[PDB]
Amino acid sequence: PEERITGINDPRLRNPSDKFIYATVKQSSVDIYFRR
Amino acid sequence: NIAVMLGHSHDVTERELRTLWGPEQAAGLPLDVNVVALLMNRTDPKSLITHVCDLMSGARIHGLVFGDDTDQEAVAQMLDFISSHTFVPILGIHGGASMIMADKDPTSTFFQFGASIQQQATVMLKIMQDYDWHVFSLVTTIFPGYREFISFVKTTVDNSFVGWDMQNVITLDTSFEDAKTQVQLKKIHSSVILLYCSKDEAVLILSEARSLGLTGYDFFWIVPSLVSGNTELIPKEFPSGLISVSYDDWDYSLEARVRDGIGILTTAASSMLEKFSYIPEAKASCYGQMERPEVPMHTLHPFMVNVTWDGKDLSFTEEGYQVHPRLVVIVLNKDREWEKVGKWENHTLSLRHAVWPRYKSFSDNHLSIVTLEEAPFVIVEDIDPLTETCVRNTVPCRKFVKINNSTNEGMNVKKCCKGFCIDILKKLSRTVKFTYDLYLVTNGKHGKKVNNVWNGMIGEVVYQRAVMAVGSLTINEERSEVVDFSVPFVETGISVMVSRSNVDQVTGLSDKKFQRPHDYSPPFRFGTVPNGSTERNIRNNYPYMHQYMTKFNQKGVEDALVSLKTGKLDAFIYDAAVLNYKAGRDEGCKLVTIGSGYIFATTGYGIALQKGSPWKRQIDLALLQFVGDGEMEELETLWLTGICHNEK
Repeated sequence: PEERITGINDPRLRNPSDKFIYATVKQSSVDIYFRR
Repeated sequence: NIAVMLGHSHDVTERELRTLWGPEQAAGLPLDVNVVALLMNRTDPKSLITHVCDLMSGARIHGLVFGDDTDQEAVAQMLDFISSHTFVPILGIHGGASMIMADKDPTSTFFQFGASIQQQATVMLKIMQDYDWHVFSLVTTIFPGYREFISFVKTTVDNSFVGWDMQNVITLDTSFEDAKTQVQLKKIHSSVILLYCSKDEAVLILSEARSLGLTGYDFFWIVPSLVSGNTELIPKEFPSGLISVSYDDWDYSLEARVRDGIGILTTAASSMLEKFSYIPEAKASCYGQMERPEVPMHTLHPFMVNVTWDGKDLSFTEEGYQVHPRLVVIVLNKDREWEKVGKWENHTLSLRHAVWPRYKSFSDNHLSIVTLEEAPFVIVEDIDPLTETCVRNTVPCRKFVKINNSTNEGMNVKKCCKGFCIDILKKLSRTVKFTYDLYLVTNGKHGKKVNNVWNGMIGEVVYQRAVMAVGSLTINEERSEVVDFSVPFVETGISVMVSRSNVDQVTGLSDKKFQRPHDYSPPFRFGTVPNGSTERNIRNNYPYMHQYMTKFNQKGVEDALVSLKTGKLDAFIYDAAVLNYKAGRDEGCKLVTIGSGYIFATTGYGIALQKGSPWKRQIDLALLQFVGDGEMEELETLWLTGICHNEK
């Protein structure tokens, strides 16, 4: 019953969704890679 | 008070007409003041000193708004000295009192309203980055201010994130005969050249450089003022097309400059009376000086720095910098004149040329690709005001700005444009090295043979308006004959989609409910939007069901999907690729397609080209090579890959 995303490139996760939204927390130390 | 001195060396448009109105206007700052004027002749230090001293006999609480017409540099300095040891604020307007001098003594009061060299460099960097050239050299010579020029340029380059390429700094200072000049000239290889010299030095440098060949058809010179004079006195050896910036004199006349000066003086007096309630005089004596020390009574220094006029604001700061100068950018004309493109009014340039005219220097693969947005093949996105650019990868395709009413004749506004074909175009550009002039077409749709005229895309190809029309084109027999197409790169056809979310059985058009337009019982659908491949193929092959559902075409594809969901009829004969992408990337993958992609006729897509264009064979070679090197699979997996494609 568990179909959690395996890897960020998962099409459910890679393509935008609307059930749950990704959280980066304070936009630092991750935002740099995301803009990269 | 306030006296103005002139004398009409060239422009005799003065006499008593200049001494008209002024402070009266609608200004609410009246006192014992007049608009006294004076005329003069060519200036010499003895004559100038005597005249200003004589005017000091009556200009007790007054000032001077002197202007000149010659090019003698020392005029500004002498004016500065007089202003220093007289305590009478003054301004400079035309010509001689218009070149800004670097430093002024603190015990002085005058502010010419020219423009700082640093302002010129900033505007020039702005225009250069606006055209996205970045890489440039800084050849110069020895002349005062060159060092601060270079340092300011470097610091401004480094203090931003747009990534200028700094290289090839040349500062030749050893005459123009040795090998150092030759090697320095030979070393540079960029297309953007920035020079800085003094009149004849610049012309000699350009005369030397033309013999090397750096003056071809793809080079620029952005010389800062320097060789501009005050008229169209360009030297004959200046080839053409020299980019420059200078102070404005055609959008600003002296008749308005004098008015602005009068208003500034009156407003300063009003501020002083509102803050000190008393304005003294300094009409003791011009001669016989060195009889009194400093007296800070009603210094104009704090009463001018933040002064506007009639809404318009031109407040100065520290030196003669006016914060908001009316700088104008000009180019050399074919007939050896100066053009007028763009005006530095706000922080935005507001240029007039969408593309560069490619001026003839002395006495080739960029083309115009035309496409419009449709499907997950070309996507239109608005430009981003924040960090103004087209995101990171989207390319600036400029749409013809569309409006309503009679003002629909809009300009060519930029937009950020991507899709499933832009990546193919850019990789083809990488492998072929061809530029682009992509702009949105808004005249119709993909195109069809209606009334013996093609509208949109292919029509341009048949009307000498688009050599290439890449996009979401569909290969057909009539289109390929008139438009030079290409080998298919994707598979496309006709597929039937049904919203049966509330086993395939019959796949295709071999059934009693589809082939026969009549009988059956429930109202079915044959929705096919006009100006497309589906309707043309249906009417060419089986022109029987089209008449039954002629008045059934949906407006677009989003409203088509809405009508498919909103149950009135569950049927759509559309493209196999678009329908497959929609089914794969649907909300829950509810609606599906009948059959396992049994396309009616798998014809695929094609790439447009001009009739007899010299690139078709190379285009086919590149397409087949990229078919070979396992990369279009990556492109499909990145863009058109679904979420339920693996799901059963």
